[PDB]
Amino acid sequence: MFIRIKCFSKQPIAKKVSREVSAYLEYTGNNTWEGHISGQGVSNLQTKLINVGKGVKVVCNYQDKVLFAIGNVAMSDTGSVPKY
Amino acid sequence: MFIRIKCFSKQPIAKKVSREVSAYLEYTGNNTWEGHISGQGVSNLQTKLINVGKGVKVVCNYQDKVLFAIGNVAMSDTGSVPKY
Amino acid sequence: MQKQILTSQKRNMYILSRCKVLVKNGQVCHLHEDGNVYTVPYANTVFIGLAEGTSITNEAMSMLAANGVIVFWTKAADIICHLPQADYRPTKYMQNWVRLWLDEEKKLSAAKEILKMRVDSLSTHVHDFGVDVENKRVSSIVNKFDKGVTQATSFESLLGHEGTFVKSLYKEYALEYEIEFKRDHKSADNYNKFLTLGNYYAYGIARSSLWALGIDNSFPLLHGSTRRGGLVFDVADIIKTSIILPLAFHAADQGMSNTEFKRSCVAYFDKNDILAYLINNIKRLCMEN
Amino acid sequence: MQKQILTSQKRNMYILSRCKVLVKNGQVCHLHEDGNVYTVPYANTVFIGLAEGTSITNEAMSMLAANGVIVFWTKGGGYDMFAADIICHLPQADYRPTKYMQNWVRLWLDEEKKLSAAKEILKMRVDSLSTHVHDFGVDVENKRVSSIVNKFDKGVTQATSFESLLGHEGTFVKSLYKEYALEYEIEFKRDHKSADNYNKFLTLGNYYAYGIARSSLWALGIDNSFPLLHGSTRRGGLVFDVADIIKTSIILPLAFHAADQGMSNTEFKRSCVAYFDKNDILAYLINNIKRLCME
Amino acid sequence: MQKQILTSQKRNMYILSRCKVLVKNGQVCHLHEDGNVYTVPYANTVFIGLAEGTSITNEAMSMLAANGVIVFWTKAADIICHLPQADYRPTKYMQNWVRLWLDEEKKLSAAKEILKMRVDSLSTHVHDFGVDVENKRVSSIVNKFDKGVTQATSFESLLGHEGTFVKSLYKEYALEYEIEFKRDHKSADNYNKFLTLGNYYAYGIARSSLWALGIDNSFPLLHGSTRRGGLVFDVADIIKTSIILPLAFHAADQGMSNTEFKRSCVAYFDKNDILAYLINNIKRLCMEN
Amino acid sequence: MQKQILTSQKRNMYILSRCKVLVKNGQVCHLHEDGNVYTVPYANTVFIGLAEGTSITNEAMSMLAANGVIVFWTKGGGYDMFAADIICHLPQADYRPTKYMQNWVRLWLDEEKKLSAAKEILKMRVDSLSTHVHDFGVDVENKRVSSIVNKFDKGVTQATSFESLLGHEGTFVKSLYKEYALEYEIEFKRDHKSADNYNKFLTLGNYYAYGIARSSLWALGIDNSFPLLHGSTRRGGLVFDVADIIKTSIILPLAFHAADQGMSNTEFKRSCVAYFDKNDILAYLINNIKRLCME
Repeated sequence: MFIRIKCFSKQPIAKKVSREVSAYLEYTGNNTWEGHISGQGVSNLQTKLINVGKGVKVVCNYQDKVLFAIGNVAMSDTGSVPKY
Repeated sequence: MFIRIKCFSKQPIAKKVSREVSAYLEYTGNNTWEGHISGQGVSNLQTKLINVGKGVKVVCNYQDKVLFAIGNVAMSDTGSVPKY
Repeated sequence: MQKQILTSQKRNMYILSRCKVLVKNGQVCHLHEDGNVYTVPYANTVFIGLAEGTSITNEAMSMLAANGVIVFWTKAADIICHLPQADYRPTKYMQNWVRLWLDEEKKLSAAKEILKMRVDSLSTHVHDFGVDVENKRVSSIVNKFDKGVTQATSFESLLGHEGTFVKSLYKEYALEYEIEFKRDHKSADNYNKFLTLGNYYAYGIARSSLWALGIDNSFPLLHGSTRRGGLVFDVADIIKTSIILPLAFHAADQGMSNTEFKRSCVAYFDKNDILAYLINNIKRLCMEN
Repeated sequence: MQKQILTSQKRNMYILSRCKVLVKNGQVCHLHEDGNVYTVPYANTVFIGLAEGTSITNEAMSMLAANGVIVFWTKGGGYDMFAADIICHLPQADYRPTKYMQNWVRLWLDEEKKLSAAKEILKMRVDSLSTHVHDFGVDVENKRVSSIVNKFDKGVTQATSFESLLGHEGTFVKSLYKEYALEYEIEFKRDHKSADNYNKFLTLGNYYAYGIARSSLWALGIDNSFPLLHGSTRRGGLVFDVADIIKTSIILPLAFHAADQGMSNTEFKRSCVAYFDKNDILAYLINNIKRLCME
Repeated sequence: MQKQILTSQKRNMYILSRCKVLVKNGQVCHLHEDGNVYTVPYANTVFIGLAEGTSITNEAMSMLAANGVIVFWTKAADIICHLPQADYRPTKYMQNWVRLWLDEEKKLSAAKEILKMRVDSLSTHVHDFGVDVENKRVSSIVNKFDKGVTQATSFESLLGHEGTFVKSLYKEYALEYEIEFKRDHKSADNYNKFLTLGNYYAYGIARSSLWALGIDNSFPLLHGSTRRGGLVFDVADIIKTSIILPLAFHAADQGMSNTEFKRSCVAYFDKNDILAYLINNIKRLCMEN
Repeated sequence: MQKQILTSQKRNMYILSRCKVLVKNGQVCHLHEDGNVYTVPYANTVFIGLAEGTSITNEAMSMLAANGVIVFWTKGGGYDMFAADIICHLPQADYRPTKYMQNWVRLWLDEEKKLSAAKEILKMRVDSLSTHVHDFGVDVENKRVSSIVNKFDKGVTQATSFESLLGHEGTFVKSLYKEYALEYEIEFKRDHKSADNYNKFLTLGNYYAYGIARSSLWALGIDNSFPLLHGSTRRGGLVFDVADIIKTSIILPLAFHAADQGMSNTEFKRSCVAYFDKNDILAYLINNIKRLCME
């Protein structure tokens, strides 16, 4: 199943999340890991990120529905988060 | 018809392409625009990306497969644009 | 200078709650009390509905009106709105509409057509679950609506018949989705919150289909004592009970918040292009002649 | 700022520019950019309009439309409206189109009395030419103007077909450009495509005439698309047709004068708006719609 | 230390041409001549095919083979491979397999099962286009394959029957996808370069299905004069003609390069969990007993 | 650097450490990190293997597997193998398994000759501890060692059931641990979880014996999963039931010796690798399965 991972965390923890998810999917560009994993696959993925610890800001996408999200990221309203 | 734009351009071309395509999609962060848009709307979109000019580096993704891409980029088997 | 994206291929719809809507750098957006802008894709935006504590400025209203994004004010009930009027409408649609509409029999014919397309809305749009295509109660209830609107003796005979329908259908889905909530504007539970945040999507899709193809709202097809607001209610019942109600009961039972509700409704609207769909179905009424 | 404009019997257009309209003490108030906040009346208000740089909140229209007023959006000058709701019998109790709508579609659906309304609408075009005077340019009581005026009165009462009426309108405007060009020592031919100052100020004044026509149309409630003189498949029908009344009466002398000494577009806009406010044109267009409809 | 990520859930594939595979900073990677460095997801990679002008170091081989990622060498023909041997296999699966294997009749039944499982591959991965599920020729040709492999009179009777099948199935799709190319390792057209670069995905998926669960490669089910290399073709025939061939004619006609092809192969292979399917379907053969 | 190991009759294992292997002039050559390059022979090569820090190109394997040689990958020392293809009858024309596969599965499938193979592999355990003598510690010809050898010779020859064989196996290892424990003036009990240097040295040496067993059985072609003394549902059964043969002979006195004078694990690994090279241990086990198989 088609999974796009967006990491909004902060270095050097951002490189640690890049280490785990880059061991699972390819690096498409600018902290975005596109690929495909299954339900058991994302189960091992999320238990590895819960073994990572605090400060991890991960939003997964299966198509458009958000499958899971770790961290205190205020994804306001329906689909996006700009700031300025 | 849910498509996503990734832009690897340089300022001030990057700010200009953000202005022209952020009027059509919703800004996610780290130069990524996922959103819902029509196919002939993609036709006028790629027309106005032609009218941005040279120096723009924009890739359009429908699911995984690339519908359209503008500007001198090297992609590969997993679509990874190296890492750094 | 590009053809300005005709209304049938605009895709983004929103309700704005507890915000400030303006223009930042040629981009329409809204702000929370910590900034956090949410730049509105005005080339694809249908509408912006505004809840309490909200406002929109003139330059934003003009920039959304040049492409024609309809702005309304949510506080069933009286909803106030602003239709873009500088852009000159295609004449033949509302010309044929008013020529039929001042005749009372053709007014009845137009009203029975637009209210009978709710069955077409329920049969064309199909990616549901739970009750799904029928629970042996909702098919009978659209059948009884078909009977009531095929009756159609007078305009005030069914003046609040859809009010009884939103009552009976908010109780009818609730016997399989376990809560005993009722139709109320101030009930603090999640079910009435979801079904009060839902009718404004019907209002907005109805409004921006009423913006360039045909009719300005105050020439309506449902008037009476309790039907206050005009034609926008009449063309909003099409996706009231067919679309937002099953996803509302889904989101209220499986228990997430407002945001993923609006995520699911935006997905449902974009999967079938219901803006485009009800554009070309109100084209069948304005361009019948 | 706040501006009062008359439509029928009272100054009841309330155009507000550069102010945030909020709720103060449970009532609609507007705070300006200088910091001053002013309340609005409710019995004296039926049209309130928001000009450039004007914001307004949700509870503001909740008790605007609780107690029976209508609100709209416009550009600077308060005459080029772009966003509005629509006039009914009453915005709270009964959503019924007004009798002016009734009588204008009835005067469409009777063909001979449609032609009577057409002859009458060029008659008070002639009356608006004879009535409104200015302290520069062509006197509206000289020999040439009175000659073309009485010629077109007899031409209006002799004619019976819309093609001859359209040719008469073209002859009237082309003779008026000839007379107004001879008064300002120029040789002129009206054209959209001409890039000189004269034709560009005619097109700007023509679009201002469209703006004030659309403002009057929405003021009484009639829509932009129910024409009389032009074809049925023409966008912006009564906008063009009711602006045709003023396009020869006021827009043509103001445009010829303002292109004669060559002031810029913004001050010519401000002078046009000052003519629209001080001489209060929209009241006579509203009264003209009123004397078309009840007949 | 975490359970080393079980092997049905490895999701990334590579055929790697004109590069240098090594490890930097604890990340397995490969280099072009521009000084730019790629990333290899070792915990979810299946395999790395290694084309001409390429080489892999030992430490990256160790770190990929600890997770069990199979590296093989391109120069259908004799293909050279490496399986991880340090991790101790479950003895039960290939124990029952060798109990099967050294009896000739049970070896025959395993060969019949593994090659009739190609139809299960053709039917359970469904998102084709063009010819789609049948063009009234590919259904007949898989039926004639079923007849030929249900015949199964000896192991050398169908020693090169899949060679005639890649010939006939590379001509068969080509009469509706207009080119007249044949099976060749050095044809300069895009079609044969594509179909030579694509069945090695089937080779590598088959190999790292063979590493963890069951058979070590040299215990074959098809030997002869022309089937040279062993069991790996017998378990790569599952998804050689079933998957690579419709996407092959698609990506060769529609005109894009190697890169978006191998995007399409990752997407098609990795949507339906075909490596996982291959493990649990060869698990039915290893522990049929 | 290149290191040569004997397998069956000639030195045919070519372990290369820290070198890049490539095609030079149409033949496989390899440059070590100091910069100089050697070619390889072809008639004397059947097993070519790569140690730590080695890279190798594709055309090298293409012409290696064109003419009948097999490459593999190990850890340092060349014995802890981690990556390889599989030995068959011949890697080009006939891809069938070797006859040693045939004889081992035929001896496994027959139960009484399975018990015969078990008692003979314990007798070769006795032969391996008798023949391989070290110049430190326990001599293999004293009274205690000969006493337990004669006792267990009669014990294996009387036995007919498997659980008896692991009973004498446990009694063998516990008497042998007490033998080298009394020879080095210590009190000892074997344990995986003990954090002292003695138990960690015998554990590392036991894994090294697993490495040389896995390399030898792959050099004959036999896979890891065909146990004879341990249970059938045991991962890595064959490497255990062939590694205990070499364990109680050599790896226990070597581990105990390096546990007495306490040198580092890298140099103890180097001592084991060097002793495996000089007294040709892989050739000994290869001859051992070569004499169990043909019977």
